[PDB]
Amino acid sequence: GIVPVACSDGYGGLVTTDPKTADPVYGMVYNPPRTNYPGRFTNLLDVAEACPTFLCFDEGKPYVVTRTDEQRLLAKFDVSLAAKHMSNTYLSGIAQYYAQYSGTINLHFMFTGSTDSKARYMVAYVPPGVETPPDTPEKAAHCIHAEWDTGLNSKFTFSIPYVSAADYAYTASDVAETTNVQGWVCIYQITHGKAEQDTLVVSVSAGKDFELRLPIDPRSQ
Amino acid sequence: GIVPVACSDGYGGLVTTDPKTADPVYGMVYNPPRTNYPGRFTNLLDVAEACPTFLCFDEGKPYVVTRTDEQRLLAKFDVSLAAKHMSNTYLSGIAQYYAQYSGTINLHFMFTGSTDSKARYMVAYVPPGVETPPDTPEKAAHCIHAEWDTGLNSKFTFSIPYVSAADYAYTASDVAETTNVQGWVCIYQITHGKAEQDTLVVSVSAGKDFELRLPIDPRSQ
Amino acid sequence: GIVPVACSDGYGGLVTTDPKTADPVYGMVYNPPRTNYPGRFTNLLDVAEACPTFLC
Amino acid sequence: TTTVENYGGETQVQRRQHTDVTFIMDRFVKIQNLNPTHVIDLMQTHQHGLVGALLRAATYYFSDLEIVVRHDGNLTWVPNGAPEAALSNTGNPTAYLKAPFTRLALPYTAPHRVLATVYNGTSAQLPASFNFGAIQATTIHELLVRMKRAELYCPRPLLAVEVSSQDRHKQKIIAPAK
Amino acid sequence: TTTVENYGGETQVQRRQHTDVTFIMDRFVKIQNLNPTHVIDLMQTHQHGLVGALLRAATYYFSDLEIVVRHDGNLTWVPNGAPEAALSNTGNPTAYLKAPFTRLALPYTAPHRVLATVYNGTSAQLPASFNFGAIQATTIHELLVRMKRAELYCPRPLLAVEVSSQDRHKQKIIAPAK
Amino acid sequence: DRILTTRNGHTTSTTQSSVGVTYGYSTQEDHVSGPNTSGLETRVVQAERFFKKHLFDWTPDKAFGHLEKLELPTDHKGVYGCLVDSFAYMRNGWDVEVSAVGNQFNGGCLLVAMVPEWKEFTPREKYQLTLFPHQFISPRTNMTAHIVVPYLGVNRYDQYKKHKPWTLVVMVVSPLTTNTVSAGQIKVYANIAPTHVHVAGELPSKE
Amino acid sequence: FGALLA
Repeated sequence: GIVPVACSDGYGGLVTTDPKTADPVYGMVYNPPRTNYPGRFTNLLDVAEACPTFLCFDEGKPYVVTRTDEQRLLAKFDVSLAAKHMSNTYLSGIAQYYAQYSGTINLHFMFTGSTDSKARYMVAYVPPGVETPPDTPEKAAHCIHAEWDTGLNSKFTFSIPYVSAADYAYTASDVAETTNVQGWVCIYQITHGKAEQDTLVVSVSAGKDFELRLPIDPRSQ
Repeated sequence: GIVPVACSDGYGGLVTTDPKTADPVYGMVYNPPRTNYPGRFTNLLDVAEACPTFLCFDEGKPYVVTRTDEQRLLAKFDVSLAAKHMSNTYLSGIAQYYAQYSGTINLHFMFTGSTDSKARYMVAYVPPGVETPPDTPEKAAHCIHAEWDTGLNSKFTFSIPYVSAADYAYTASDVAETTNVQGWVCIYQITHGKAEQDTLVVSVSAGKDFELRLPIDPRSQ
Repeated sequence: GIVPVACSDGYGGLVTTDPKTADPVYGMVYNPPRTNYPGRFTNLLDVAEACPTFLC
Repeated sequence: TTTVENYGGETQVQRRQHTDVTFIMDRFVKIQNLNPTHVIDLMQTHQHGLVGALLRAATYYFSDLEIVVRHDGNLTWVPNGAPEAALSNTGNPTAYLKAPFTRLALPYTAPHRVLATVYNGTSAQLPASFNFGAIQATTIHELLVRMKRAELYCPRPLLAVEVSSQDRHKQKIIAPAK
Repeated sequence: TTTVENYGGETQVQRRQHTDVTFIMDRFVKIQNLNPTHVIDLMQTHQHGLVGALLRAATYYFSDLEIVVRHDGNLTWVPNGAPEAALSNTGNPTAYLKAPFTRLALPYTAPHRVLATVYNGTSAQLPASFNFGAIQATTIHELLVRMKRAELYCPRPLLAVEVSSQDRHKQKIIAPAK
Repeated sequence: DRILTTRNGHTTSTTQSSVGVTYGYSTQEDHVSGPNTSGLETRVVQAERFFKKHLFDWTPDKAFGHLEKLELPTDHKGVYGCLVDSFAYMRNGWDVEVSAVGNQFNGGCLLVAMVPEWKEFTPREKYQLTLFPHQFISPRTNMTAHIVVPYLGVNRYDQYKKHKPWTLVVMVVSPLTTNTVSAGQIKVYANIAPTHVHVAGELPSKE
Repeated sequence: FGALLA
């Protein structure tokens, strides 16, 4: 006779992400060659790692400034891809479509002051576990930190290390979260010399081991 | 043309235990490594054989005692995984999910008395076929039994042999059963010397050849 | 795409004598050995040929 | 380990196939408390059910999943850690209604190397991250879960029904009629 | 590129499979504005949907297509550049109604080597030739599009929801009940 | 022969009444360096040493089932304690030693066990505590239990202020018996030492 | 004397 089969219940339905491919209906279509078309990207993170985007500060400014020349906290932000300061970055734009992440996140600092202005900054990673962020360089010194001068090289880069209990972390932040789960990043100005109106532009990119997993379509549609 | 098939009646339905596997819908998920995570068990009986659990006596006591120093039956219990004395053991907890069993069951005895207390006990397997269990060591001596002293080694182990007509036995006990089907186990105190307040702790584990088969979900849900 | 098939009319019904075998649902059951059990017969005529019975 | 050889007996051969962890956990079980929006949490299985009790008889575990859902409207699944709002969009794995129900294979998506049945501390209750994601549909009538490739770690107590009869727990065992 | 090695750390291994362009774009998405006669235009996807936003985060693209259509009457597809009147004839790929819907594979048929999401000039709006053809039926209830073998060129901005809370965008994340 | 000398750091414990050492679940430790610490973890040996704690007084009145527990880690006023306040993440095992000193004339039995993810146990569950790394203490046989367990938990590193994986448990199996020659009661003490101590996220100073 | 667990 013919082949006996059992149509199984629970299977066959359409799944928006199944690996099946439909049946072709119009064949033998040859398309104009696309070999060597400039600017192709095959992985979102390749782009995210090579193109830092601007952080968003006080009044939609991609930089911080200071009038006093004493020690002061220039900025403090949550180490979250959902942080306000990251809201306009490409990294966060990409991250919103993934449930989890892990890895290094790079911060880029660029001094825009004149030649006659010098400054010394410090950036620190404050892990979760403390009630409030350190308001002074002294206190923050005990954390993982870096300090630098502004000379011929006006650009500096710092890696925010992935340090959590779990091997992965959520990209979104739950309303339950009181204090940020992944800690904070603090940018201090140790001191400066005649740099009152000069600014420090900050941007962020993905680190060599930054990784996103578990795609999601969360936006309200 | 195409392949002719016969959708067979009686097949295709979902069976809570079928060997089929569903179609994946979310692919390429790599999970954190679990290599070398401590305490993994692959078979319930490996655990049941290595971790004896306490029997339950008179008033929820995992031990027996005695005030008189004459020959007396300390305890008698049905050789059933549904016996009251086994109700709190891990072996019975596991056995309830299987219809049949066969094999050796190990009893462990541990004397907790002081150094100045000595005792001599006897344990016997009374097969089915007798109306009532032997009330004295003399009568029980004709059965498969073991006798022992309490000295430097305060622990003793005895194997309850599988002896039935069938190659397997039920784990549950039917309401029809008047006298236990698999016989009894009797623990006697031959005599003791100044061990009036001292106790004998009893526990049970699975033997090398203990076996459970035919899984079932019996509990009221 | 996927494999195209034609569900054929007249086939698939249950036949009390078909050669099909059902799908197992409870696996890995080992049964007590029956090797050497006395008195087994594999064909009715073996018995019929060796055991005459009475006429009436 | 002691054997019957001590008094002249002979230890036999044992087939422990049925007490193998992976095998025993590999079957469908029900989840009773359901809602149109449901977060898949294995601790929602019955505490005395074959799988529920065995799972609770372990401290740590790991396994992928397979589920069966009888629902109205389309079913949408979302991974561990996803915003609840995401369940409304088709971009996420969405299965279009096909009678009598939908059967899917889901991967472990927790951010932890393994999960726990008991957790001594704060994230009583277990941490919110201990889940296999969430599913949503107009109405969810039934949900069956199945643990594939199960691994169990650090055994904990497992109890049989307590006995009052003072000798044996007796109950009606199946037997022929007439 | 800087690493955590600068201060004694150690860069780990990364699995970027999920951020692979071809993979991420390869899933069904909805098209909301529908009509009995509809021209397939990928820019008709939602601007914030997983696929819609990622597509718009690129200047040029190419891909074949796969579509799902729930319709009444028979469905007829016509290639890029065909007269609208052609949709009325069976000579063109026509699919006869078979519940619950029709799933087809369509090839890229634009006359350009690649298409664009933005076009600075005249053929605001995009050129009419930027389409994957048109489909027609008595009534079209739903339309899902899927980008097969996708290629993206020249990335453009991609935005997350803007934050007002001045610190973090918080939202309900899925978690067990009870 | 039966005399054991344990050494952790610059501290030692010589037990003559020992049954042996029980290693729970494993004799090896899961790699202390994983991807969650980005190679920024270090080992603090100065903290791997003994510290004491009194558990309870074992008396004749305490019946079967009486249970006492000590969740680890506990408040530590030493080097280890300093670590807990200076770092966000830690991980470590435990070398535990429990002693109930009386005399060979006391009778009775105690169950000493290390339990992962402690949960209040029901009377019935107590009959199965032997499923956990344990050892018994019976005056006629030994006055010291010794258990060694490794670190574990869903996370490779922990925040002890929010979660305590291991919990020491001591339960009366058979009540203490007393003669006219025996001791009246037995005080149970614990000699604990953290093992393979690793810290990760350095915190700022609280001033 | 005896065993050592250094």
